[PDB]
Amino acid sequence: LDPRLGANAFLIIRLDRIIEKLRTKLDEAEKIDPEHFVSEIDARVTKIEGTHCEKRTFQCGGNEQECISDLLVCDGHKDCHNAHDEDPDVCDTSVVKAGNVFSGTSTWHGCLAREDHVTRITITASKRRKFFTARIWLRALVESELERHGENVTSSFNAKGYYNFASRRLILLPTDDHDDHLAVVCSFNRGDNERAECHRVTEATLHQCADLFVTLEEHD
Amino acid sequence: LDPRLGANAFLIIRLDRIIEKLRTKLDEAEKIDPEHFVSEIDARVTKIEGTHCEKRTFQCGGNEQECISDLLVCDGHKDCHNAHDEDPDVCDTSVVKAGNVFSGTSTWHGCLAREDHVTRITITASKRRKFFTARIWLRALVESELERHGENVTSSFNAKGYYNFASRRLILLPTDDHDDHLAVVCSFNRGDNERAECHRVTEATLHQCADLFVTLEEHD
Amino acid sequence: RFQYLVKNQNLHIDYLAKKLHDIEEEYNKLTHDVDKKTIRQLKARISNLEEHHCDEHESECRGDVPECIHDLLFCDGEKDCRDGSDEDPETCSLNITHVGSSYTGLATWTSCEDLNPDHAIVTITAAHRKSFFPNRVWLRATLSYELDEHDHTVSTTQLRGFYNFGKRELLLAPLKGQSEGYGVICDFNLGDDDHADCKIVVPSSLFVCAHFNAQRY
Amino acid sequence: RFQYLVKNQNLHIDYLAKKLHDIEEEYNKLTHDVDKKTIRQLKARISNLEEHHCDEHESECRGDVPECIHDLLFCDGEKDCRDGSDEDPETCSLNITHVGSSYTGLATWTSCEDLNPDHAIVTITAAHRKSFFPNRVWLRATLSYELDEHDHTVSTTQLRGFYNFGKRELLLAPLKGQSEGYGVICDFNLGDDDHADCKIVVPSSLFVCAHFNAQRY
Amino acid sequence: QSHDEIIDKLIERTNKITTSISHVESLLDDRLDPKRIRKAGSLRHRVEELEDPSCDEHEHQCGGDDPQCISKLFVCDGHNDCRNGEDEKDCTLPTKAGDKFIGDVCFDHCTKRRPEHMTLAFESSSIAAFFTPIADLHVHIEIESETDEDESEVSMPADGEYSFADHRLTIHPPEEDGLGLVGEFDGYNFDRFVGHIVHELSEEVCAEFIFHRKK
Amino acid sequence: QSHDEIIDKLIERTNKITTSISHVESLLDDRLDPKRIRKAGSLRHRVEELEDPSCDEHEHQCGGDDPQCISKLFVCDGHNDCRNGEDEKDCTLPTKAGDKFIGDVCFDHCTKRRPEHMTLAFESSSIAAFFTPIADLHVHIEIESETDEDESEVSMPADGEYSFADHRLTIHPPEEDGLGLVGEFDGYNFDRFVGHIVHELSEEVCAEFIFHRKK
Amino acid sequence: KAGDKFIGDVCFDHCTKRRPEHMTLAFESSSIAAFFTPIADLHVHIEIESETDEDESEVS
Repeated sequence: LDPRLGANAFLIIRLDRIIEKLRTKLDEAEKIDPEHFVSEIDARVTKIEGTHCEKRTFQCGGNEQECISDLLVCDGHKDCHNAHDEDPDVCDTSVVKAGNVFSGTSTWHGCLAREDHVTRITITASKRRKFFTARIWLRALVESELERHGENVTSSFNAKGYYNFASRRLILLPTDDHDDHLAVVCSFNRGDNERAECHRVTEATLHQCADLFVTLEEHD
Repeated sequence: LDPRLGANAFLIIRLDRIIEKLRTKLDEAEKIDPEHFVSEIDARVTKIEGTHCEKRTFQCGGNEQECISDLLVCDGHKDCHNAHDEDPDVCDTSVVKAGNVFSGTSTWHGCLAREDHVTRITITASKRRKFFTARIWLRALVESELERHGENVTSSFNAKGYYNFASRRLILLPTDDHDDHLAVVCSFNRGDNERAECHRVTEATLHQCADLFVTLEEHD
Repeated sequence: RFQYLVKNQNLHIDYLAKKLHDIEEEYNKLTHDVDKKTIRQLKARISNLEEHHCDEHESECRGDVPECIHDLLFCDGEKDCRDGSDEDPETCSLNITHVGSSYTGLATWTSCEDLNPDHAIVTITAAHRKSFFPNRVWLRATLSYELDEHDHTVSTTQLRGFYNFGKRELLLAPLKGQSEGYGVICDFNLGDDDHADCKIVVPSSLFVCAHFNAQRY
Repeated sequence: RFQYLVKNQNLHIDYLAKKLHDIEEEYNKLTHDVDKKTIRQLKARISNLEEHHCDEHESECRGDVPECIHDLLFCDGEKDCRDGSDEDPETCSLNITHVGSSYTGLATWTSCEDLNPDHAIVTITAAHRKSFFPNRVWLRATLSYELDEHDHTVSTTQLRGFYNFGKRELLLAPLKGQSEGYGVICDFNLGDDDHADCKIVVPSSLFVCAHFNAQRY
Repeated sequence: QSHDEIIDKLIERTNKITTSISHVESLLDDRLDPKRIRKAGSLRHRVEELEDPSCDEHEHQCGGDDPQCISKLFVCDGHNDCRNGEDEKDCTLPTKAGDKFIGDVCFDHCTKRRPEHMTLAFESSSIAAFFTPIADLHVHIEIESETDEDESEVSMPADGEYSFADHRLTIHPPEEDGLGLVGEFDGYNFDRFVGHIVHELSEEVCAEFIFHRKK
Repeated sequence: QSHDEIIDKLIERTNKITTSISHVESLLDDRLDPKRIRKAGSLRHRVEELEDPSCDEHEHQCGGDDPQCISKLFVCDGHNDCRNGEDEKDCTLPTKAGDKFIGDVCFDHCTKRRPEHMTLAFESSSIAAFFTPIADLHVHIEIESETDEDESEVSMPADGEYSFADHRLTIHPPEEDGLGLVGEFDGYNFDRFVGHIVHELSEEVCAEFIFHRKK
Repeated sequence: KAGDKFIGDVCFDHCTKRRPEHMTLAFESSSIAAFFTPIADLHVHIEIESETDEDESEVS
């Protein structure tokens, strides 16, 4: 009657706190994806595991082992029979897709006067064809946060360049600016997609003036 | 606290009995459709309100007032411009459709020996074309519940016949039976669809041996 | 606790709301009661159509008493009747008197029309009121009937005449000057408004040139 | 009443059931943990690939101790090793020894192949066990490589040879009697199983006729 | 505070339903509502009047789905005629007692004076315990005439019965003369009834009065 | 009866959820579960080892998202080097006290006898209150040799330190001779550490022993 | 407000060469000065999906 039923509640109230605390755990669980971490190691290791091939050649997949000249291989139509390219996993636009913002610390050799600091490469625009995998032409905004005499300032210049699917390279040159602050260059294979290894360089010299390791900032 | 909230319940418990009793009313309400009753009177009265036209002619609708020969008018294609027929309300298959069972009392002049009784006309089958409005060929089963010496017996014979859309007539003749129990004939315009006015008759004589007012029995 | 038992009370309610919606829903499925405005139309249609006691050109007073008075006496201006049934709206009505009511049907000529019976339309063009006047208008209208479907033409004669209260009958003739003009007689008495038994006559002898059962328009 | 409060208690529960389903649901959305079977494969891929101390034709005992013993001594039948690392399955394994493992890659001939580098397939046809035998098989296989795509033809030479534990290397030569037969050397040592650095040689001088990086199949 | 926020919730929802409830109870009452019933049933009657009649003049039509004809004498035996059960379900006897009815003349061949009006007072009414079908009445027919010479007033008393099915009350003639009254009801609706004055034997009609119930 | 049917309902549903709950608490623990962490982190290490290294030999790589190089001397000042906060989050000092470690020889140029084994007992260990980075140790290196003539036993004592970041304990040579031990950890995992015997000055390696923690 | 997207349907375009069918208007940020009600400052991206003769062009 009243006891076994009015007490069967102190039993249910429990499940209420439980179910709630359980919500918190499902939140903690979403932060550690195993399937994600493992992927970090895979890429991390694959990064350690040079080219057999010759540069600006494309290495085919498991089945055979052949070299293909880059431009030819990214016809946009299948380079090869198999084809390595055709498989959806590589071609997949989304990860690649610009509009991302990349930040990171730029340690200088000190071609520039100024102390170490952060750079913030942010993709402004990006044309191709409709498809168009190989090559991605793009405009972007490069900022740095450096101190002048007086307070914190920000040196931004506008840049134009391209992304080479195969190259795993993003080249950003200055537009027509009086500043004409030197060109940034980033490569993919971090093994994360997110992350890239960059360097500030001069066109003419095509030396490396500085090392810059960027990371994609979360959009939200 | 405990009073205004524990009492606000004796208030809700009320709505519980109310809402329930209210269910019963919604059940009572479905039994008297006004929109239905009114229709009964309309038909009831329209039944009182002869033909201007000549028999086996079709009276057009409101707009003009013209007579059309029956067969011609139910071409199946539009007899007339307007057309009366074409309008969906009359043509509507469903109400018309056989498979119905009709029962009722058959009062005799007493061509048959036997005391008054009930007849049960039930449509066995019904062919036409696919469309096919005008004419509906059909087979049916005619039973009566009459007493012989000894207990309650049932005289069933099988019948074949047709339904005339225009005629508002259902003619059922016996098949080849030794009994060859006389042919039943029903007309529509009761003004209900459901209900019909029938008579038992002989083919040859084409006299009326008995009056029979049937009503469609509910399928459920 | 306080917070507690409440969490479910709001549920017992969120409940009722549904058991009710599932009702108000099953309600709409079942049709809406036909618009007393329906019964009214029946009592009408029915009532318009049995004899009246009176021999010709007498009509009964509207109200409870049957009683029959001669058609003419309307109006004194004053209640001819004891009953004063008159004074009641159904007699002095606007709509009834109202001009520019049109009646049509399919005219089938005994006489003239070689062709296939055509549409006839007798419509009221003007009709005298004064102020008070409970009564019947003395009026003017037009009778139009198609030549053909083919021709797409149509005869339109102007008419003059009145409406007999007692008779329930509309009597129109050609205004004049045509010397052959044609006229038309329409009887009310279904009892309905709308509906009439019109017959195109010859304004002479009042002989039926053709007949057409009409409705308004 | 009794009936009462219950009607809602079952509701408070029918509630939890939903707040939970809306959880177990949001759970499945988030993927399933990769099959310890994944990490295992990494530790493997990784481990297969740094030097080992030993100069040639010595291999280290499997276990904790590094220690290096000469390749040959396997087997006593008995644990050559102090450690007895041997006795452990990763050494005496079935799969490892297992016959009828096939390795292929794309052979690109320095030497012969005018044409476009073709598919090479060295597959094991038989290999001696006895019972106990922790060790390396002495075996027979077949080397097949496409003539062409066009031709749709293909050379298939039979081979004889062994597998060097220490070397991680598969060494096969033409069985005989061909007098020109061709042979093949495949090095394990990614550390992986599957993967090898094979090179089609001339059974004479052991001179590299062509090279092909292989996988299993 | 915590307590309060809680408590308010449940009131305003109890009503939010108590409305949806009575809302339906209305839509239901609308399909049962009695004023609609009679109004429609009334229409039915008009129809029952049209036509060569199912039952006889004498005979009573039970209804309805299935017709059946029984004698007017025949119901309300107390045995049931009707499957339907008409001979026993029509709960109310049209004929009360004490009622006064005022008749307005409209056609009087019948009397010399012709009166404007004619009051009909019902003194007593008793039904035999065995007979439903016929209720016996005692009535005073009052009259206010003006004579040429003087004024005359009259209150002739007469016996009469009211028949069950007919709704027709026959008032046997007060007079030796055998002028009698015969009013046939619509009944409830309306207590208004047309009253024909006839030669009882002949059943010749020679005077019509519309009688209205005085309240 | 009425009471009973009621009461049962609520029990078997409280559990039907208490299951779905702990069911998830499991799937969660599966993505946090520590055995998976180390196992994966362990893999990370193998990678950190490949390559020309971010930080120096001397310098310590903070991590991680953004690299930063600070001195091995430099952490664990107590000032924070790291945004990251490495110099202070690695909760545990690898170096306990009292531990015994058994080393199995596998390459001994170094001694005459070459012993099979070599026990390493840790007598004391103290960290200076100011210095995290370096923990000073006192150790007895035990040895069971067989000499030609007789059997000899030894328990030479030596000082030594363990460096924070390096996980590398240096045991300054017991001997005048200046043969010393240098074992560099994986650390926890494994307490197993390769022990190189070197000429302290030279840092010439001339003896390798795999040391396992005795429990 | 802020964050709103607005889709415009052309109906009279002398103005551009391509004339586009449509034209999306995305509102990135919006801030009002603390002192000024009357005017709220906005930052907007005008997106466009044109088809060019040669290829397809997209703009923001």
